[PDB]
Amino acid sequence: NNDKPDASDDKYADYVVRLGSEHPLNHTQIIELSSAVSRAVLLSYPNIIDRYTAAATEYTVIDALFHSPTFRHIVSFGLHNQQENLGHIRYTNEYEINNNREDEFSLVSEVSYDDIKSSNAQQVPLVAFYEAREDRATGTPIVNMGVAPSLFSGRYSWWQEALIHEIVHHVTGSSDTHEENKQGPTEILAQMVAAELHWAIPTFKGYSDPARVEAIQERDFHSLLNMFQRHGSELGFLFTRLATIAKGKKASPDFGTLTSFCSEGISSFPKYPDHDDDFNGGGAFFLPSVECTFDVLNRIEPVDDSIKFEGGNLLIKNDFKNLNLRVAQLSFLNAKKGSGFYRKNWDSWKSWYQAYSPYGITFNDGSFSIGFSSRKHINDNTKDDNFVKLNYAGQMFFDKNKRPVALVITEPLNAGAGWSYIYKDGKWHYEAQDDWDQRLFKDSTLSLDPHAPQFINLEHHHHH
Ligand code: NI
Ligand SMILES: [Zn+2]
Repeated sequence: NNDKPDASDDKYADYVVRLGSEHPLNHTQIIELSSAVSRAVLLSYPNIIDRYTAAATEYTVIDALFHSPTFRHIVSFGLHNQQENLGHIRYTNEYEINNNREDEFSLVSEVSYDDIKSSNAQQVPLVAFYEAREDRATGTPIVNMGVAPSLFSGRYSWWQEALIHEIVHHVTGSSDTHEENKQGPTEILAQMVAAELHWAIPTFKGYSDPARVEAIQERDFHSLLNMFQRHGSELGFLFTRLATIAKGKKASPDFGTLTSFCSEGISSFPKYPDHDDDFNGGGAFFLPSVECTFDVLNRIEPVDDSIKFEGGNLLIKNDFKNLNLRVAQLSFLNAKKGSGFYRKNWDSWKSWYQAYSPYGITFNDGSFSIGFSSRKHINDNTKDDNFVKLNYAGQMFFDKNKRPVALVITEPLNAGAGWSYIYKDGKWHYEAQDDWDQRLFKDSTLSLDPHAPQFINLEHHHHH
């Protein structure tokens, strides 16, 4: 069974989960996607109204990525089925004059606070249209939405579901339905993710139930008011930022004029999603002893132009920790800074295996090897690599696509006899019997992680 149902058919939700499950996202892919989302949200700061909505957007998407199997099926579907990539989507908080109040207001900059304060959800002068749209100039996917509500307002988890909804429209291409008592495939998909993440949301007859529409007007009206409450001392600076973004313009990328978030503290601010004991990653606006920060680029700072995911972005500092590549980064950056790479005559890294100024070795198929030392390449910021806890001259192999393959270690005896670890799913795996090349890479030269980061040793590889 595989008829592609129409984008508006409820059975299209089943079509997305059934095809997205065919290609499960490995650990390397979840780590790539989480780092791509963090970057997309950061690059969206000029269009987000405040640090609160910016943090709510990022942690909502990362929480779903980590703890919602259906969200992973949805995101996987898009990659394999010519829809949008989760990291490609940018976010806007574009407000506009309510159509029923446009006889008095001709600019967003005219509406005062008391015009919103002394109003109701149906006649509020400012409205934001939740929409999965495209920037007509560049063709980039955008998600438009209103500001995030107060954490314990009782509305926040529905705002969360509402954001996942608009993303579902991009990564699955599904549509919504007008029909009575029908939720539609996008709303079905979003509600599954919300159910898995324990997000409490209200239920209605269908997507176009008038009761549903009135409740959304209420949620978005209260979120705008909760947001104003958040900025009681900088209302002038907040309204100017709102008006700038409202006219499709880029406002401060670092929220410069807004400072009142520090006084409010972490306590009432969105929390980073829960993660494994072996996870390196944290919040954006507050840093351990907690103390708020004004540097925003530093967490998504790319390490080197040569270390990137294929067809993706350059690996950020956390990417190396989460993928067990800190020893690999140190030894690669070492040869690439020292004596460079020297081309020896062996067909591949496998053929080589079978028969100060740190150097590197390039093979005939493009693959390469790097030097490993217990003294210089076993450190405190290299210690956490899982091959270290598991169980010294080594030569770590990288395939023709510059991806990590294996790490072969030896001690000063039995010159020979040593230890071997293999790279699979963002981790190193101890393979005791040293014949693993015939029993693992049987008739192949490539790494066991086809999603692992690329360590482009020589600049010309960027062309092939
Ligand atoms: Ni794209
Ligand atoms: Zn929709």
